[PDB]
Amino acid sequence: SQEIVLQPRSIVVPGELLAEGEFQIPWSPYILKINSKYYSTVVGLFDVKDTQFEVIPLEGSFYYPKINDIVIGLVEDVEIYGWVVDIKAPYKAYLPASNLLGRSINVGERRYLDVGDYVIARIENFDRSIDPVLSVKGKDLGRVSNGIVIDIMPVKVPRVIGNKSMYETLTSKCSIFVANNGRIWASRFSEEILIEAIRKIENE
Amino acid sequence: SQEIVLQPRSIVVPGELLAEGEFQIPWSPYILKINSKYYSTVVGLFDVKDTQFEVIPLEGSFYYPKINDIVIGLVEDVEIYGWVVDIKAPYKAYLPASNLLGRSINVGERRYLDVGDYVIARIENFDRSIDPVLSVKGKDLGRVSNGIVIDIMPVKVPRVIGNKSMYETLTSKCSIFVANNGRIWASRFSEEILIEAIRKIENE
Amino acid sequence: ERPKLILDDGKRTDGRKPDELRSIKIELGVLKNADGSAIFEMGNTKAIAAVYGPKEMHPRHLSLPDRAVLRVRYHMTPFSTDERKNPAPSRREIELSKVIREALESAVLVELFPRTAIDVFTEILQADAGSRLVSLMAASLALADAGIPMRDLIAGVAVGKADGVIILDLNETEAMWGEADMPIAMMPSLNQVTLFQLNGSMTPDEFRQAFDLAVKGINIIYNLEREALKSKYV
Amino acid sequence: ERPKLILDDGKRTDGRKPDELRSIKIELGVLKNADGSAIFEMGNTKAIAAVYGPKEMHPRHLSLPDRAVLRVRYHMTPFSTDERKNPAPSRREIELSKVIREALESAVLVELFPRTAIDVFTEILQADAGSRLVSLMAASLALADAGIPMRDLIAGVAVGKADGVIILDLNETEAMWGEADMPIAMMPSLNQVTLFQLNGSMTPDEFRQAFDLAVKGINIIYNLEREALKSKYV
Amino acid sequence: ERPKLILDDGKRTDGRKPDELRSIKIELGVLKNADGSAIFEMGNTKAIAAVYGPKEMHPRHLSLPDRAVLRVRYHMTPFSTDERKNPAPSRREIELSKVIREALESAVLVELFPRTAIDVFTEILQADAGSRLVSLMAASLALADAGIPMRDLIAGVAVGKADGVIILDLNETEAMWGEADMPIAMMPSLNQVTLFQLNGSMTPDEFRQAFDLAVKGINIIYNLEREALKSKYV
Amino acid sequence: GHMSSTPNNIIPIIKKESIVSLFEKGIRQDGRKLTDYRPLSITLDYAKKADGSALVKLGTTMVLAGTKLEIDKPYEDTPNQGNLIVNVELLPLAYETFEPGPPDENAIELARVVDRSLRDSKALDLTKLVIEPGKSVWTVWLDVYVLDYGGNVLDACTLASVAALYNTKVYKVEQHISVNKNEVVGKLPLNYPVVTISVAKVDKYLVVDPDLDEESIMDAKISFSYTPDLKIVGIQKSGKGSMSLQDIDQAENTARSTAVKLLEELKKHLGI
Amino acid sequence: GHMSSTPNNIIPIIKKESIVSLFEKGIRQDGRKLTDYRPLSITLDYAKKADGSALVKLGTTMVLAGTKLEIDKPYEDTPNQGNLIVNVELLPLAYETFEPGPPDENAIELARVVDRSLRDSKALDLTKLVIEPGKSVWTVWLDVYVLDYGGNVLDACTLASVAALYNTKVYKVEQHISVNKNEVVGKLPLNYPVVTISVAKVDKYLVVDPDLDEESIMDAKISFSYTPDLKIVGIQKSGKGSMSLQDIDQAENTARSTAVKLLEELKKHLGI
Amino acid sequence: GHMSSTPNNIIPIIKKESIVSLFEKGIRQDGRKLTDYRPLSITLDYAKKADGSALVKLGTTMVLAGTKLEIDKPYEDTPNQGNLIVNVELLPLAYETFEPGPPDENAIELARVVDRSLRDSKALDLTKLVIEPGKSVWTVWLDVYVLDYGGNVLDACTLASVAALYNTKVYKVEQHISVNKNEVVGKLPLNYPVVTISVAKVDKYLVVDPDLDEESIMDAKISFSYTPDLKIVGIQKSGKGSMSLQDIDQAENTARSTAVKLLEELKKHLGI
Ligand code: NA
Ligand code: NA
Ligand code: NA
Repeated sequence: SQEIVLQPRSIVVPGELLAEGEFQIPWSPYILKINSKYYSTVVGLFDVKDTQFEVIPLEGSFYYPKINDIVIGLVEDVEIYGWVVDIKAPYKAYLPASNLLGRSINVGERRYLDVGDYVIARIENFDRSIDPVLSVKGKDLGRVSNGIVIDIMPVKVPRVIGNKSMYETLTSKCSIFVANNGRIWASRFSEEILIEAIRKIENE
Repeated sequence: SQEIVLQPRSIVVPGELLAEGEFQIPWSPYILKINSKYYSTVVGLFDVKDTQFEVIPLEGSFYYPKINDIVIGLVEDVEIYGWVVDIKAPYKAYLPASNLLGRSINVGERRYLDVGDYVIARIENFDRSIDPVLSVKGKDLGRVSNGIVIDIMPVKVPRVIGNKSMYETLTSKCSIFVANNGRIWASRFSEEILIEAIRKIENE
Repeated sequence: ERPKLILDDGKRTDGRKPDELRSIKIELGVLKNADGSAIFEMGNTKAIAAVYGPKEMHPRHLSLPDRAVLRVRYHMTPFSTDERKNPAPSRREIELSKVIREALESAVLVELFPRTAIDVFTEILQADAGSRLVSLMAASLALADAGIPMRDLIAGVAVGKADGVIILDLNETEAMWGEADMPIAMMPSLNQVTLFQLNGSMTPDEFRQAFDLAVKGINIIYNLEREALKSKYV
Repeated sequence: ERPKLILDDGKRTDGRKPDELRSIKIELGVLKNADGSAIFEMGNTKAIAAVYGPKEMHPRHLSLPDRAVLRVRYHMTPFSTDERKNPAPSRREIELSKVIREALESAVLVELFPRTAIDVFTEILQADAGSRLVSLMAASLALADAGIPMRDLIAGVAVGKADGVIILDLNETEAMWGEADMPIAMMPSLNQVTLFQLNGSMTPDEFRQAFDLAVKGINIIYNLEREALKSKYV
Repeated sequence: ERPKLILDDGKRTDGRKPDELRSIKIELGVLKNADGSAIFEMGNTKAIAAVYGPKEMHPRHLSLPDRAVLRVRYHMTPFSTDERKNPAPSRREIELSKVIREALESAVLVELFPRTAIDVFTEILQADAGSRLVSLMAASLALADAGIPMRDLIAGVAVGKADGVIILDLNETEAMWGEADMPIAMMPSLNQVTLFQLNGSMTPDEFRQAFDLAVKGINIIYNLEREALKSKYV
Repeated sequence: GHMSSTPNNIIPIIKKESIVSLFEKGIRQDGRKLTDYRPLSITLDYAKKADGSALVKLGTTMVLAGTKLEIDKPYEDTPNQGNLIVNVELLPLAYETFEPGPPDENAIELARVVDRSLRDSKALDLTKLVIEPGKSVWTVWLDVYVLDYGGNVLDACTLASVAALYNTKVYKVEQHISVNKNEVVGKLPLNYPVVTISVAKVDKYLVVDPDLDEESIMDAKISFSYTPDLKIVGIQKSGKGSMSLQDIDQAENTARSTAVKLLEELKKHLGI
Repeated sequence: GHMSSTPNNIIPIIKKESIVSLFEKGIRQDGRKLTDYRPLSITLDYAKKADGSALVKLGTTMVLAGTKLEIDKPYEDTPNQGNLIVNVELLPLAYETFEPGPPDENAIELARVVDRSLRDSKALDLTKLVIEPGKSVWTVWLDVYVLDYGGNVLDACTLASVAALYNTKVYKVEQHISVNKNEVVGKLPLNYPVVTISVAKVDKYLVVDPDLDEESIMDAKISFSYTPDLKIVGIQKSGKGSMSLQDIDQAENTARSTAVKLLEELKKHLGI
Repeated sequence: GHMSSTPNNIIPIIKKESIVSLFEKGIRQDGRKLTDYRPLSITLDYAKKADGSALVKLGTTMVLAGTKLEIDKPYEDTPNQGNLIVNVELLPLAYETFEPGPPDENAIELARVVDRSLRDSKALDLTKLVIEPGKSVWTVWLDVYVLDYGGNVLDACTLASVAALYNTKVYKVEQHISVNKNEVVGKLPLNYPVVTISVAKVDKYLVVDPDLDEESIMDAKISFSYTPDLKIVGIQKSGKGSMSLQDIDQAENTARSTAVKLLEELKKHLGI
């Protein structure tokens, strides 16, 4: 006694019935299970991968932190022992001074990151109880000197990447990195890749 | 030149003269010494044990923390590194995550105590400068699964215990533990021990 | 009372049958800064809503450790009413802000975002009765437009009684001079009522007749809500 | 001034001699949520007081590191006065809240509870003069009822002058039309004055005569206070 | 409009030529508690200013991590005006507080003191036009008196137009009845304008004529400011 | 400017179960039936300088309502009516977390719900409060003070309000127009009492007159106002949670049945 | 009591350079010239219960102005004039950091700058708003709501205000004095439109109609108001930074040149 | 809604001892006797647009009082009296911790104590401020601004207030009723001056006119108001601490002795 109610790739809206029956779906913020019925919680695209289904959100300007995700943050404060970083989430991120320096803060020591710097970092700690902690340990993580940083809806990131098909089409125009939090590190003429980005976000 | 002014077991009220002369009484919140005169500071029962006297408070819904006391707390918040616990005092208590776990908090780790849980704990640190710190090291300390928790005026706890005479009379009705902070861990018919508790608090 | 509300042809002062809704127009994504936004028009009643968040609520002792706090404003512009409304919040606006917030609390999946605030701001641009519901629905739609998970959309309508006749979706004339005005809002797919109020007076049988009619209107409105959200994709 | 305040038999407008108090009624433990509570009636003047704490004061930069902060409200209900009093705090209520708080500060053993607040809320239910003292005494009693250590109870009375006669415990007629009104409150066992105010005018010899009479009334009131606190046990 | 503002001899209602300033008196160090203080009189317009800080701003989420926050009040006493001014801040005072603060922001070396507040309080004791500038200059001087580093002093004057004549440093008569009133304040050694406003109306050629005249008056005022600061040492 | 924010009496997990443990048998902690009000006491003329007053005790909830009448000009659009102004204050006396301030959204809601029920019931016919048509009318200031917050404050505010109104003395008006407070010429003219009945949804149960604990665990509550002919003269759902269509239908049926009894009790207290 | 405090759209170091990268060529990010306004849309009669209204869209800035007229007594010192009251609200809808409350200093400034430009321009001659000299006059309540804060809100508030005024219906006044809203007898009488032109200083460049990003990086801005004869009828410098004498001279020259074009566009939108 | 909270000039342990080290010899830090006021300066007509004013300097305490008179209707219950309205502001100029805002409880107390002493003294007989009985009277707005908070602000506010009142010009009233400010016809009619004398209890000593340091260490203070016949026309105990019956008796005896001298000084300053 199982059935999906909607064709795949259906446009879905909050409260819309997706499925009836017993499925064994990993919990998702985009689907609400009420006894043996499943509902979309968002404006989205209903997608069925194998015996399992999902809703792909089409709206939302916030990134939900995930441990080990790579983000582009914007430094917003310098505190005693580290930096507060905006990573476009409902929660501000924090980068410890000790992580960046490889040692504890010295006596009498904004030289490395000050307000307004972009920083590329991995999310090291996060859970429902805490704000995300950042690390700049990996290669090509740290302060961004050159280039630009383009913002998109985070729900769009998988579409800007596409078996990385879209990543490749853009770079055929120009060098870009597509972060998990809907920010994209990237002559002044070819800087009009942002014309393309804005097309991925309004034609998906 | 020494005298107690009042018969023992006298009902006493704030500002009431208890004694004149030089006694060597440990300081007590219930008695104020002004030069060679001693006054009750509370509504209470004046009691003389040997050459020493005291006032037994009859009013008050607050528990004053004492190191090594056993309390029943109610968890009110989960913080990064531990829990805020209501122990019915003028000060909120704190239980470190490290005390309960026997180790430091792991990456990405309300599974053990969340808002609304009762927890039986010993007061590990307290002084006039700090809020009480809790420990759940001892046996039968920790989260309370089953049973109920009955509230009384903390000033009543010595009367609910009584050479533990009253502790025994109640349990002849049913299993109960009488905490220092005026909370009592304890079929549905015999659950009417609370009829008795309310009698200890209004007939002492 | 003074003006006739049900005319000899059995129709209402604006031409409608007792069971007929006013015309509805919905626009989404109307504001550039807001995380989500909507304009909702139901006849001459029109509200705009803007949603921000979830974002960390600074205090932070006013946050909740297991869920988001909704912060909600219902406000009428001074030029939305027949005579100028003073822009300072009235007792009415204070009540209606709470009632609308509490309606949104059943719908918004606040437990997804502990320690945050989701801000919901509505403004009544034109008031011709039912503005608490039009604000509520504009909010529900703005929250959808913002991508904030909800268990369902909220659709609502006021039913009432005019010259003894049970009627659907009151205008200001009916609200002012009729016998009863009963705003109801639901999560229709979930069979749950989010807002329910009555002013005026009804027998208990009239109350049940009206409640039944409201459900019919709500189901029409809900389908318009769903279709409006889908239209930019469909 | 206008009405005669001392009649030909030497008595006052309500039948009392110059040195006679109005009737006093005290009730304790009247509210279930409050940590302590009291109603105090002195003739037709009646106040209720509720006490909460000590509890941690959240700010927490408004706390004191060596003692509790007292937070105290004197407020009159709109129907407590001959003509409606607007419920918004008046300048009078603001002054009287401070004066009452400062009187309680000498009595309450605040150094026992660093970093906390003890909240003391009083409401005047019926105002017929002396309401600042009746609120203060209801507070003192509510603090006792709450088990919050104090060096002494506070008892107080207003003395004054009417048609040239020094008088004890004024009613509203005397307060309005007499020459002087002097509220005094003490910790009587400690010989300490906690509140002392005069409005109107007195010669310095009249002032001393009045002060002396007040002490007599205060000692009567204090014994009633003590007996009221003991009565539920005795 | 009603009174003649330029008389037949070509002089103004108070005896001045079009290009003549009112008399100026400056006093420094007038308050004992303030870290710096000044009284500035320009004709019958008189302001006192008091400065406190830099000190740690408690919130502390309203502080800035790279500089001090200036907190600035422009307020008129009730007896400073021809008819009593209500002491509650008016919309005018709100605007003028911002305009004065923003003028001070270009001058004060706020980046020296991250996370602090510098409080600047001005009171208009007598208002006879130009009080926003007199408050601003009293503030600039009080900040100097307090030893708070600045890139320059601020001097300002209002120019305007009366009966078609471009005029320097308006009195209240000219401000009320003339055609234009244009307050300008500068850091004169740095060629920078800190405050610039016009009310009324001017042709663009009149505007340039007035602006030029203002600069002349500003340079006179600035030298008086410098000399006043030096006088206690010289 | 202002806005409504999600606020919490943090109740232990254990305590909830105990609260509902007897609902199956049709009874709560305190022995009362699901449809029973708590013990009610109404003391008229409690606030001796009020024109009328009532102290209502409903379990541990305590509310004092008082009236004062004044002579005013009618509002220009209602020249042939007096006025009714209802204010409710949730005193900081009443509950630990109630700090002082002007009325918050809860106190404002209570005032407005009570006001609508009085006005829409037609219990108080304001056309009766005219002294000189178009020139002088009575204004009835009704001030309702919650002294002890023990749950279901709305129902207690309604009872206090109605009792205070029925208790309201009207004084002689003298023409020259002055009120002569030495002469009571009447009582405020009411057509009938009104009651408000609040039903809380607690899991699968509906409970009349919820106490503090029950209000701490309820999903939502819905309040219904009735006159003696059992017309519905006001409804207000409140709380964060939703209720089904069927829950509301049932709640009204249950509220109405209780209203009949509550009205009769109230009349006994009022002497009508 | 109250005071003005230093407030910050924390903008990345990288983004600033990009914003000014084309100023050398006389153009900004969006392709527009340094002297160009953003695309302007003016929708008259948008707020159907307003006496007049206008929804102005200036790039992503959106402002709705509405009027309501009432009959009042003239202020005793101006018996032969009606009244104009301007209020501006920066709605919390408009921008993320705008929390609700009464008007803050920015909203109050905007209201007062707009009011001065309307009044000092003599566009609205208040002597025309008299009904009965010394007894009854029109009060024009102008309420200006910033719905979307996209930069240069002042210029948009001015345009909305003027358009709403020109759109304002005047209703028949009946003597017995009552307004009869069934009969429109006129429109509010304006002499001409007014515009306000804001020029932001960005390093060595002056930019007309700054957007949100440009306002985030500017030193200061100066706004100039003009009537069609290009009299200057208001000036206001705003922002933390200073400008040179020469910057202001240049700004005015540039503002005036743009005003000519903006006035002509505005007239087309108004139908005059 | 509002409430009074325990507030602290945290004074070093060492400094207290030094402050009292000379009290035994009958003198304080500044060389003055326990019964001496600090040096007093009173500058009349300081605020040139006030109807009357006085700048009082009492040691480092500085207070500017100013009056403005207006024509009003008498309050209906006092048709044969003008009005006196006293406002005191503790300016944020005055002391470091004084942030701006409406009057706090200290400023409100000061205003009310001053007002009572003026009114109860009968120094200002309000029946003299009638223009047309039952139709027009003077309202005296007295605004008292504490510019520098150097201790014993109350006594300085009283002196400033009385001096400003005595300095108050009364202007010609013209019938048609208008005030003609070109013609001064009188001064406000006062019967006599009043003074307020504050005595602070410092351990076993009583000190007249406490300075900031002495106010920082006192247990309590009591203020007594006097007219020249040395009637007591106001008393106010203030501060957290209590005083004995005997302390108050002594304080009054000491305050009265000082009042005689302070009145004579004040009269010299006023020219009476
Ligand atoms: Na609200
Ligand atoms: Na106060
Ligand atoms: Na401001």
